[PDB]
Amino acid sequence: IMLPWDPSGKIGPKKPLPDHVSIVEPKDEILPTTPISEQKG
Amino acid sequence: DIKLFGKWSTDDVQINDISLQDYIAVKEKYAKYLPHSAGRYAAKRFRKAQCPIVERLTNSMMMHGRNNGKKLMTVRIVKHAFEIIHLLTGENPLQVLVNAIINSGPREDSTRIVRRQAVDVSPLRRVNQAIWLLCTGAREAAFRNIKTIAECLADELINAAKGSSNSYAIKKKDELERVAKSNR
Amino acid sequence: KALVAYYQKYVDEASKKEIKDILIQYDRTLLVADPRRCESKKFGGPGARARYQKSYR
Amino acid sequence: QPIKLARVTKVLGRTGSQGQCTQVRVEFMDDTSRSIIRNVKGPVREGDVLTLLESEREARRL
Amino acid sequence: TEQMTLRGTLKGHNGWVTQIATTPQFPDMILSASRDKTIIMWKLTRDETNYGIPQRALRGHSHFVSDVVISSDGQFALSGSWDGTLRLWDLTTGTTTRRFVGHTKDVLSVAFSSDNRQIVSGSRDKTIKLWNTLGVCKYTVQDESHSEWVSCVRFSPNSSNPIIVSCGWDKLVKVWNLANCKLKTNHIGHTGYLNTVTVSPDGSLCASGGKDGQAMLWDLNEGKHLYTLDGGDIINALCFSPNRYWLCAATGPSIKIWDLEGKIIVDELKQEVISTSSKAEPPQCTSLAWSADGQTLFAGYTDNLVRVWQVTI
Amino acid sequence: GRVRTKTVKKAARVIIEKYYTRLGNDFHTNKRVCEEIAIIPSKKLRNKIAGYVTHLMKRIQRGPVRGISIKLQEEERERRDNYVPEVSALDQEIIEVDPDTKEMLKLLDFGSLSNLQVTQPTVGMNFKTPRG
RNA sequence: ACGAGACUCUGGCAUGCUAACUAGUUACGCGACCCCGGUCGGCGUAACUUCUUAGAGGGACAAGUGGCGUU
Repeated sequence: IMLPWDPSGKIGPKKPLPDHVSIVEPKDEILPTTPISEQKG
Repeated sequence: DIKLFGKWSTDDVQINDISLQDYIAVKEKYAKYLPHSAGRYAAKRFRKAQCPIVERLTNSMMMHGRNNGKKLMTVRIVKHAFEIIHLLTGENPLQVLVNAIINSGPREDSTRIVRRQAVDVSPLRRVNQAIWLLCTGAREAAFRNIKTIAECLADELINAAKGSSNSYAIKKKDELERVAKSNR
Repeated sequence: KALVAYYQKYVDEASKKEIKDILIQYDRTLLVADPRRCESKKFGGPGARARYQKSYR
Repeated sequence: QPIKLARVTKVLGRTGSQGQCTQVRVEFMDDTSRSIIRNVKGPVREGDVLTLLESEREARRL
Repeated sequence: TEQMTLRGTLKGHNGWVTQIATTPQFPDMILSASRDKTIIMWKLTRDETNYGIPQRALRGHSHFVSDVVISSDGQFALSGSWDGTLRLWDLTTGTTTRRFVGHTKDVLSVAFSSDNRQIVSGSRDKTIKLWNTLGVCKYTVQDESHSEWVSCVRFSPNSSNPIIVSCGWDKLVKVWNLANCKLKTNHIGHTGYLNTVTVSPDGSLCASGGKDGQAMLWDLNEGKHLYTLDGGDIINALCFSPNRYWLCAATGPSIKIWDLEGKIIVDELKQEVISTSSKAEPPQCTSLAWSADGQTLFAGYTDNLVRVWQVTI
Repeated sequence: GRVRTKTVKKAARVIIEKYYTRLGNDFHTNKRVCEEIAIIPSKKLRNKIAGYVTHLMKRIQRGPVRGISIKLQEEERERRDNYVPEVSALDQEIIEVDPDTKEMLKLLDFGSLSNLQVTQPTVGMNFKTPRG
């Protein structure tokens, strides 16, 4: 059997395949065209 | 400062054959005290050339099994050989060495491309063979003989620096060049 | 190395550098630890690379 | 006939049965616009000086 | 009215030079970090051959020394490094006094107070630590800090305004209340990550720069974007003049100098004998700092050299 | 032998494609960017990847690279491709013309234009490439 | 996608980290011998972790420059 991967360490190992290059998805922000200062307190 | 065994200087000797100028390392930066260095010369292709010929001779000496690794045996042989060359010639024996490398190298060698077409040697191939021929000239002379390698290596370096033909290394060299002349 | 570290600590870099220059311009081994080690033996031979006599016929 | 020196100006490839000879162009030291193709036994890089016992023999291009 | 010229180069670095720190006290002593672990305390002889000769390599980090900065005293020096250590260099003997353990990742920046009491460190572990000179975490920001790296942290010279400024790779310049130790104001508006931010000697306006090259001034008394400056290239380091009303920006391989009053290119400082002519990037600049007076500016490039820049007129 | 494998190249591609804005021509920062934006499970792979990133980022600073896709596309292909001269090459004051296309325009509405200078016809029909 | 590579163990590096009477070093003292120093794997304890041990990290990727190849 080849086990799956889970970070819990129960059904499979916690460590991924050394080949596996998981790239975190970049969250989309609106590049600002208006210089804004946000003073508080 | 003053150089080799504390007693053989460097800025006395001149490499005559310009063919071997860069491939006979004996001069100014290749002036070491002993012919003994860690080196790592034999790592990449040509670095062998930037080894002092005294250390190449020392290394080339320790051969026929039993002697492999015994470099201090050879460092000593070369040291006592230079004493003998000085006292029999009255000369900085590094010049007798360099004259022997210039003379005792083959300049054209046969190769299989029928019967063995004649080609030219590399200058490094010449320096390699030169040192081989006059080291085997020493050990073969010295084998089953009262004489020491100090005497035999000296007699080989002297007869080669002349081109006497009593030199094993000159006699095998001009034989190779004779066989190279043949197939031409 | 211990001298070059003495000229580092207790005098200027100037005296240290012209010393370090003399040592390394002569022989690099003086101030660089030669990384080579006796490479391990493997079975099927009497040493690292060399193999035992193969016998055909 | 005399024995002429020559300068390795380009190392071409590799010749021989066992790849035992580099093939090379050699700029002559007398006539600095005579460049012939010559087979060399043993290690050779750009600019090392070969001694030719004759210059009339000439190697066939690989 | 003037152009700036070379008086020489400062050779003696293997890795290339990071944040150079000048001193008010000694005009003959510049102290530069590098992309080796060395930190060279120099001796400006101002001789024919070499403008400066190195005295003391402040040795002993693991990885690259990101930032170094000198006290008002001139007998201590403080560097942060990519191993995640801040030192406190005993500049007389050339050893360490104390050393600040706590940061997870590469400590990218460091600065002093006017008191030389409160020390602050921008790091890639998305935090900024406020220390003592006796290696105790007085306070550390995680609550609402930079959400990315902190490529610079700087202090206001102003005592009545306990304010610190931090640029970061989250595209923001956050201003902090040194007292309460939480953010005073944001400076949202700049596109791309930030490399550098610097505070002028008055302690009223600061200059931030990143990849985009849009050098932005921000007032600290009331947070307002004054005006943009099209640097044209990638801004690696900014430095105000101590006496003059001039901003000096390390912009790619060149240094562009601005008069903030008259928004015009005063000059651009460049190497002349460019031998990277055939398909090669010229030696990029990454740090600079004006002298005590402000006649000589030193600038650390990616070819390991500290280049001096002198006022002719 | 120092050829890089698919898992190194594919990673480096997708890393640049999504995070071109954070990268540069400095290995030791690119190395440290790759740590943040991706779970690379191995230091050697992390360097190999960063190392090919840097090599591609040099090739991006030159002309365009084949197997890659960035936000702009890429200010010499979107912006510069809107290059237009003062007057077009189709604005010839004297258009060279043979008598045979004059013969066909004469059998349209365009019998006579002013800016058509009809050449003396080409003599000796000799255009074919000799055989063998 | 498997195999290759990655990978795991190992070799080489860090006066940078954590450390130590089952590992030491440098000081200081007592003592033996030589004519103020010198030798000591003679004895004892203060600092320290360079050598020592083994943990965490870092470190190297054709990364930098120059040459022939859509370069």
